[PDB]
Formats: sequence, structure tokens, C-alpha cells
Amino acid sequence: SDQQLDCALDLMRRLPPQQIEKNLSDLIDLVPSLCEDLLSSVDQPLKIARDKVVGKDYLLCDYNRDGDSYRSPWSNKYDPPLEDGAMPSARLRKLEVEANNAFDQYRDLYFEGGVSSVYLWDLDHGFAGVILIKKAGDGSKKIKGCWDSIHVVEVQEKSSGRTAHYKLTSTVMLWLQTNKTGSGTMNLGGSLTRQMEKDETVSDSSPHIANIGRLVEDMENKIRSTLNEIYFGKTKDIVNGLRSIDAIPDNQKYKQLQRELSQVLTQRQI
Amino acid sequence: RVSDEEKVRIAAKFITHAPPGEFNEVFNDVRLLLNNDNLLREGAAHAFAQYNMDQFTPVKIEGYDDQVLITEHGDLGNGRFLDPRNKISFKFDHLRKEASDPQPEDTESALKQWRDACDSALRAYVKDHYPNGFCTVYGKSIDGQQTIIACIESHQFQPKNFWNGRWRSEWKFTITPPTAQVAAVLKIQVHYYEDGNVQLVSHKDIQDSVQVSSDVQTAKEFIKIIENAENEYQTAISENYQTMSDTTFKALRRQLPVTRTKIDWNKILSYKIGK
Repeated sequence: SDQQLDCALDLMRRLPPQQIEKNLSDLIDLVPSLCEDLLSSVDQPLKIARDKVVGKDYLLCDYNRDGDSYRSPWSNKYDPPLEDGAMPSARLRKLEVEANNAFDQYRDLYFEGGVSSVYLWDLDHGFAGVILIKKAGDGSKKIKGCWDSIHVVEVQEKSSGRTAHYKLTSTVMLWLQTNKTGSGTMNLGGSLTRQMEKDETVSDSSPHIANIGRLVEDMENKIRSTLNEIYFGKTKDIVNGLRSIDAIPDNQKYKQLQRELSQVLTQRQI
Repeated sequence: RVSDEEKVRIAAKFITHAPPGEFNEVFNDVRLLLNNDNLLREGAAHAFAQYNMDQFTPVKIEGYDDQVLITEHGDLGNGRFLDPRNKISFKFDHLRKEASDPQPEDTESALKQWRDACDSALRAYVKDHYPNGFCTVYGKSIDGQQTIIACIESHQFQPKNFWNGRWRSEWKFTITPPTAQVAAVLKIQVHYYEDGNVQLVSHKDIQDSVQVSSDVQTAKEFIKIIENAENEYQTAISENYQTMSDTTFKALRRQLPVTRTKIDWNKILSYKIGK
């Protein structure tokens, strides 16, 4: 069933990312035993939820979920209401509060808006966390756009040293859509994933959040460049290779040449 | 409990929705996920057929130099398809790449007059605008009314570089002299999947009212309708790409912070107005 998970992930890497939600659900119907593994390994468009007690939005992901409820990073409460929901330790919660505050500033500085959410959890010899960022563009423009950042970092703390091992796996989901007369419906979306690992010094001037922050920042700056290249560069070029508005100076050479090379195998095979 | 019938329908949906040039990968995935070959064979044939059909799968009959388009319009119904151009009958084997053992198909020859004109008139349009394109025009009688159905397909598959793309256009010409009505749908799909999954899915639906004259004349009138509509569609697409890249994308995340220098994390972790 590990080949199954592998097959499940390959499939989601091929079906239209525009329908990740419906398809993931169906995928789970098909293989109910992989439900937990898929909810954690398959990135899906980020959903916003409202923390009523604090009057602030927060983002949803498998990492702040317990059963059918999600934990707000602001009030540290579950919604819908739960009785004994999974909570980080009091000490990790404090670091979680600080990580949310630091990334709120990070978000405002690079996205000038949108929503961010950070959730942490303890590990055997370290801890992990997920940094979520969602930014939607001008709802008044012909073309809609949305950026979803999903950063999962694993921190391996060293017994002696205060140098830690950081493993960051990041995915940026970029969605672009337009409903204009001349183009009908045009949807350019999906995501790119990158991974990075580094050993780093941990000190009072460069604590865990600073190290994670620097890694996230470098990661997003790199993925932003790749996104621009792939979305507006590569897919456009593939599009121009499918059709051309100007008459393509017909080429006999390639067809004449192919005839020559083909008969070689035909008059060679049987 | 999800019945086996529901699982089969799910499996079928996934398979028929594979992106261009990636049918097998998707099929193998679903097969290992479903983990029940008996159920898989229940809708396989139907899945394969539907896929190739809505994908306008260009196929090469045993030896006609025939790149013909597998569509519904050419679905005989017995497990064989029509090649309106060469005008034969060919049985399409869905698993294997080839479709052989043809059968001559002496026609109805009623709408064929128009059909044969549009066909090679469009065949010229295609060779001029689609690098690796192919076309198939169907002459048929749809519940009394005569209609010309031109189908265009073009693709580029480069799995080793993790991407595939395909163009699909379908034009339905329903004749009602003097002037007739047009109905079409243009489709584009591109998939890039090196360390990600990015896809362009687009389509345009168009309806036009055209004046019907002669045989070789109305044909060139059509190829003209199409040419202008598809150039307009493609044009609107390159423009959309331009705006997305110079307006929408930049409105999402900046390249550098407002502070105009990378972030000073030590400053973010402490620096306060006062408390």
C-alpha cells in the first residue's frame, strides 16, 4: 500500500489541480485506508476560517486539524467546538504565538495583505511546524489570482551545540483565472514544490524563528522566480507550439526527411 | 459503504480525465489504487474509448498516410470508427497504439459534397497554423438537418521534460439556406509537472450566423470564420498571459520587501513601539 500512496501522489500530480478538492475526496472513497496519509501529503487550496472570539481569519490545513475540527492559532480553540482536542504544550504554544506574530510581519512585508497561520507540534528530538500564507488579488479586476504558501519545516535539535538541522519542504500554489469574452474561460493554476535542508547555528541573536524565517524567505523568493518562469514562460511557449496565428512557412524538408528515415526501419524490419 | 459500482465510476472518471499524453501513467495509478482488476475491466473499454474520443486522438490506419481523428461523430457504434476523408472503416484497438483491419465504407453521399470541400479546405488551414496538427471533417445528417463537423487536433508531448500540451477545436455547421448557424468550442490544455503540477485549462464557446452560398464558396467562408475566431481566441490568450504576468502576479507577492532589502529577522523578533 506504500506503492498505493505513491500511486495516489502521482495521480494528483496529473489530474487538473483546479479540482484537487473533489478528486482527493474521490481518491479517499476509492482507498479509505489512505485517508489520513492523503490528507497530510496532498496539498489543497487553502481555506479560510473565522475566529469569532478574536475577530480574525486563520487558515486550515491537516496540521491544525483534529477529527472534523480545526484549531485557531489566535485563540488556541477548536471549531467546531471539541472537548479534548490536541493542543501543543504550553511552552510550544508560546513559541507558536511568537512564530505567528513574526510571520504576520513577514506576510505584510512581502505580500502587503492576505492571511498567515503557523501551527507547531513536538517531535521526539525536536519539533515541526507549518507556515501558511494566502493572498488573493484585486477582486475588481478581470483576472483573478491567488497565492497559497504551504511551508512544512522539521527541526532536529542537537544535544550538544545549539546548532540544529532544518528540513524545509515548501509548496506554492498559484491560481490564475479569467472569464473574458475573447478568452472564454482561462484557468492557469497548480503548484510547484521545492525542498531544502541545512545545518545552522542557533543563538540568542539567531533563534529558531529567525532560522526558519530566513529559510522560508529564501525558499519563497526562489519559488517566485520559478513560478514566473514556468507559468508565464514555459506554459505560454507550449501554447505557441500548438498553434500559430501567422501562417507557418510550410516545411517539406522535415516531411521529406522523415520519409527517408522511416522507410529505413520499414524496409529493414520484417 | 462505497459500493463496487461507485468505486468503478470513480476509477473511470480519473482515467478519462488523464492529461494529454499521460493516459497510461494515470491508468496504472488507478489500477494500483483500485486494487481489483476484475472491477477495472468492467469499465475499461468504455473509459479508453471515451478518453480517445473527447481527446480527438489522432490515429494512423494500417497504411493510408491517414492521420484520422477519433471522435464521437466517427463512432460507428460497433467498435469501429469513420474516416470521412479516405472514407474507409477502421477498427480502433484502445489499449494498443494501432487501429487496423479496415473496411471500405461506401457512403450516403448526401452532404458529402459540402463535406469534401470543407475538409481539404480546412486541411489547408491546419497545415498553415498547427505544427503537428490533423483534421477530420464529418458530413452527416442529424435528425433531418445537414451538418458539417470539422474537428481539429494538435499536440506536443515531451514527458522527458515533464510537459505535454494539446489543442482541440470542434466546429458544428448546421445548414439552413439561405443563411446558416454556427456552433463551436475551442479547447487548450497544457501540463507541466517537474516538481509540481501546473496546468492551463481553457475553452471558448462560440455561436455564429453565416450566409450559405455555393460548395467551394461556403467552405472558404467557413475556414475563414474559424481562422478569425481561433486567431482571436489565441490572441486573447497571449494577452491574458501578459496581464497575469505583469499585473496579477505582481499584485500577489512582491519580489522584495517593502523595506527593499531582505528581512532583518532579529528586528522582527524584538523591535517594539513600547511593549
